[PDB]
Amino acid sequence: APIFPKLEDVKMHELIGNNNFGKKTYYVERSRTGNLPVYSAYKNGGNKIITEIRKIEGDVIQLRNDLQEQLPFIPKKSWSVVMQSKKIIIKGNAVEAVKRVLTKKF
Amino acid sequence: PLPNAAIPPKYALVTVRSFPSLEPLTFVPVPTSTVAAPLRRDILWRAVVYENDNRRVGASNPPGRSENGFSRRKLMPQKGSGRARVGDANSPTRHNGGRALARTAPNDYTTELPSKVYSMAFNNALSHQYKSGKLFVIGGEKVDLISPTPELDLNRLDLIFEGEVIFRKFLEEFQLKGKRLLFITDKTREGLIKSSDPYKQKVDVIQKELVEVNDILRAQAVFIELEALEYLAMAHQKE
Amino acid sequence: TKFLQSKSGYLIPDYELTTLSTPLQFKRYIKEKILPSANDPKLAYKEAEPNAI
Amino acid sequence: VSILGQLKPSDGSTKSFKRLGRGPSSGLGKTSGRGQKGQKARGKVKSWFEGGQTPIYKLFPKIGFTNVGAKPLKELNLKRIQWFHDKNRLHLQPGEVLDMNKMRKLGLVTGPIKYGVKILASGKFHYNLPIALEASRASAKAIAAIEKAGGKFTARYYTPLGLRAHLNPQWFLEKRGRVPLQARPTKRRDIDFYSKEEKRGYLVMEKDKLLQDIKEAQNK
Amino acid sequence: YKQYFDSLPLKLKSFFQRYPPSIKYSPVSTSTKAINANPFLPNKHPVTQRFHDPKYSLRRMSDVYKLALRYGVEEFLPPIENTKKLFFEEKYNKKTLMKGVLL
Amino acid sequence: LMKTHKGTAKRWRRTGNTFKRGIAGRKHGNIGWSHRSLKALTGRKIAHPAYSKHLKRLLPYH
RNA sequence: AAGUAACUUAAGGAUAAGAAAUCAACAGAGAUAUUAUGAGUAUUGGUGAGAGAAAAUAAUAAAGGUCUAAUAAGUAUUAUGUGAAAAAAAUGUAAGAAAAUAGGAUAACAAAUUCUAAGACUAAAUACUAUUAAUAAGUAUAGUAAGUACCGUAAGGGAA
RNA sequence: AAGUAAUUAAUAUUAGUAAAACAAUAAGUUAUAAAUAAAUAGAAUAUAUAUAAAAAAAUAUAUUAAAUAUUU
RNA sequence: AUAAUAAUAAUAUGGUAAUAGAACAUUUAAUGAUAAUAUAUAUUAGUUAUUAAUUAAUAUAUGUAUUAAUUAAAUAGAGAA
Ligand SMILES: [Mg+2]
Ligand SMILES: [Mg+2]
Ligand SMILES: [Mg+2]
Ligand SMILES: [Mg+2]
Ligand SMILES: [Mg+2]
Ligand SMILES: [Mg+2]
Ligand SMILES: [Mg+2]
Ligand SMILES: [Mg+2]
Ligand SMILES: [Mg+2]
Ligand SMILES: [Mg+2]
Ligand SMILES: [Mg+2]
Ligand SMILES: [Mg+2]
Ligand SMILES: [Mg+2]
Ligand SMILES: [Mg+2]
Repeated sequence: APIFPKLEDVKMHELIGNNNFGKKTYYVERSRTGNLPVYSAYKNGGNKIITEIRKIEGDVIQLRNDLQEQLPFIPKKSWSVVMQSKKIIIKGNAVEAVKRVLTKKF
Repeated sequence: PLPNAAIPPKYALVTVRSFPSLEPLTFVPVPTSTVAAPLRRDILWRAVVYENDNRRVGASNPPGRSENGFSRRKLMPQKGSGRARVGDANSPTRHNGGRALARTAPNDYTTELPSKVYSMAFNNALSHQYKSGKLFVIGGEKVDLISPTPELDLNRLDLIFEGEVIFRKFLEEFQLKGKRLLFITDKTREGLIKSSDPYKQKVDVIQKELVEVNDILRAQAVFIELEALEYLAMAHQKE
Repeated sequence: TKFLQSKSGYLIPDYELTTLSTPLQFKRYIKEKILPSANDPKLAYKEAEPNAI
Repeated sequence: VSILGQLKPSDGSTKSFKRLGRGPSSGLGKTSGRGQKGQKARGKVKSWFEGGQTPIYKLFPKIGFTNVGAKPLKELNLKRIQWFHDKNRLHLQPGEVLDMNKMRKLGLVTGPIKYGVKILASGKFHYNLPIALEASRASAKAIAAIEKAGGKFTARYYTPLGLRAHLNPQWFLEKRGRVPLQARPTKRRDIDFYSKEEKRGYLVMEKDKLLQDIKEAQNK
Repeated sequence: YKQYFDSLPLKLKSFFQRYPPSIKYSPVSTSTKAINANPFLPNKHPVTQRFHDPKYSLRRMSDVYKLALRYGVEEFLPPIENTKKLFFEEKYNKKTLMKGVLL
Repeated sequence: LMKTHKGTAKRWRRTGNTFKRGIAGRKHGNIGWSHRSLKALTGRKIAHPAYSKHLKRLLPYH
């Protein structure tokens, strides 16, 4: 309810630099509706079909690696991460698989 | 499973102060989204540019061959002269004439931006400022203070007139004489503005609701009320 | 932290305060950052050129 | 110093626009992409001009008409409802009937609703919610599915104004401390539809007065 | 009670000011110069038998009635019955459906 | 602002991506021709790619 | 193109419009003015070129309702000739009604709704000028001279 | 001394959000279901189903939807 | 699993109309140190694969850049009327 809680409410491990979140870890936020931010996209005039994993906090590279480990049948060279907006683009339309891989952790 | 799947830190501490000097009274935990957002400069750029566009006056009004003063008379007959063909004396081809593709009266340079994006940009700016360490929050009445607010100094962001002198002293103390600063205020602190107006060139004093991303970014050091900050956070929330 | 600031003379950025979780750490940070500029004055950080060397 | 003088847009966002008539090496030199000497090269010729051969528009016969009496309904699939339920974004113990208004409140049916909602059976095989549903109508299959689920569908009639009132009577209340009552059907077709049993209409499922009145009239 | 009255909409108040409930205005048409003459009805002038157009144009009257209904004060207005305008629930009740609907 | 070419609208109708239209050639002069042959001249037909662009420009809101 | 340019006439600080013989659809709204949406939708066109509403919801707005008619015929209406590319309201020529138990509104009729013509007043939002204040990714060939020099009989043109 | 502006439309790229998006006063726009001139019709590997012409119902033609899971 | 630079092998590098990609000059706005030993413009001679910029000398300003750089834009480049 309140935008800023009182000092007593917040614990020490909920502040910055106290989780060790920067060092090789990541987190995928769910959407407003509460769904996994994995989407299909039809680029270049509906002709190429890619998938896009969005709301990622932390090391995207690590996340990508983990995903690859989970589902190895998607070739390694078809995993294109963009660093400016931190999202990882997969060549095929493999959304469902990605979602499956995700849900079980967060 | 997915290893390395941590939970993110959701809060960040901003030390509340007292504005004539700046003596730290309390820590306040503000959410990570409004003060520790990763620096996405492209988002910022989108905002700033947009703001600039909206700020334009757009008064470029040269005369086209229609608005230019001359008559419509054909200066020379079509043939018989041995010269090049001529129409009216308003052609942009001739020195006295109108301008080709003239821009006319109020030019509209205004652009759109999704509200959410703008909010994000604002948040990002704030985060950047905080990271720099040039964000200073001032407040007292609303939160429990650890150290007690000192005497001769209040938490309102307010002050020959004496106030001006005090302001000058503060500036001297804080090594921020020449640099530009931005006071984000919950209400019209008239006294403060009066005090500052000698240093008007380098001082922005802004009401809460009218603060701009550009203004924050421009400012070398920002001073904001706690309440104002809260309001801002609420505005540019996320949901 | 407040005490440290007051004794020191130099105030610490709030981000730093948020981050560092031990006195030793704080000391280390101080050593890294504010000590060198105190000894050598022209080695200090002028904002106009942040990429200064 | 400040970040303000070192901001760039995102890679791929912006291109240089093509500058015509600005020297040969640029690529769009003198003729500036127009070629030579045509009508096109200076004057304007409508892009879709056909040369004087009868155009694609003028060749073919004009066909059909727009039914202005038509009212296109927003379609809503059982599947979507089921999904919503699964998610837990569907709160129906308070209001036992899931009406159009309720749907819109939920998100269930989004955007504006002009005429009404038709329920459709997309995920009938996986639908199982014992719920009272109300909408402007439903496909037979959908209805069947609902009945199987142990649910209860009825198809109601709403005129535009009536529909609006239904969707948010709060506004109406704010305006003139009242909600406008529901209009009866008047178009014969509409009346017929609501009478029909198989369509699951609100005239026979509620046993309305209007039908009775009509019957009486017929008798006398 | 006075306060409550004051709170009421402006138009209604205005109406009350010139046509108060102290007097009982005739249901049916009347002389135009009688003091129990209904504003809402087309009354007739004695000299020259000419029906005067209602002192309240129909729309205005309707509006007034609606306002009254909203704040319960229907009975303190003069009676509308002889104008063919009915309102809301009563109208709904008493409506004979059209020939086209019935058969 | 820009507006639909009404003639085109009257002739053509939007079906997913493309547009449909009535076959030309059936209005009159039909006798003597085999009715099995004239079956082909009835019914709708889909827009040729060649002219899709033109159609699009004609009816920007369909 | 366009009821635009132009010519002509008349008023005012503004003018026009304005409290429904209006819209709507059997549920309703409630003066005008003009901006978003509706909508380039309905409507319409040598069905070419093209033209194109209204209801409704929002803003802007002001106290916005209020009698000054003994309540209105050569008027409504009809016929005929004209008449805002889509929606009439107007109008020349002759025929020519009715009392609220009555009129108008829809190709037509039957139901039902709604309004009351032939009497009126009306701030505010708006247009244009002039001044002041502010803001200029506006102008020094859009930076004050001059409507001068000069050109033409003249209207008129017009420098540095 | 010469490719500009306004109001729109369609494509692309990138960003924001995402089964929703923009706007969030209420509306409204696009997406979420294809089809038909129009109508009270409308989705489980396809060989099942939806709409159109046809019809008792299929077939046949066109386009669509449909494959321990997490909707497009 | 990137970028920058350098290698090795290979293939490719004429071009009107035209399409695509990348830069520079000029001017304005946002941010912005600095300094008469500095700067701006000009001439001459150098330098960097060079429409540009820089170095040295020289001449004229000027108590001094809308200066470097990133954005935003353009009355943004002329032997062809
Ligand atoms: Mg070329
Ligand atoms: Mg040729
Ligand atoms: Mg040529
Ligand atoms: Mg050509
Ligand atoms: Mg007037
Ligand atoms: Mg008047
Ligand atoms: Mg016109
Ligand atoms: Mg009368
Ligand atoms: Mg009247
Ligand atoms: Mg002379
Ligand atoms: Mg080449
Ligand atoms: Mg030029
Ligand atoms: Mg030259
Ligand atoms: Mg040359």
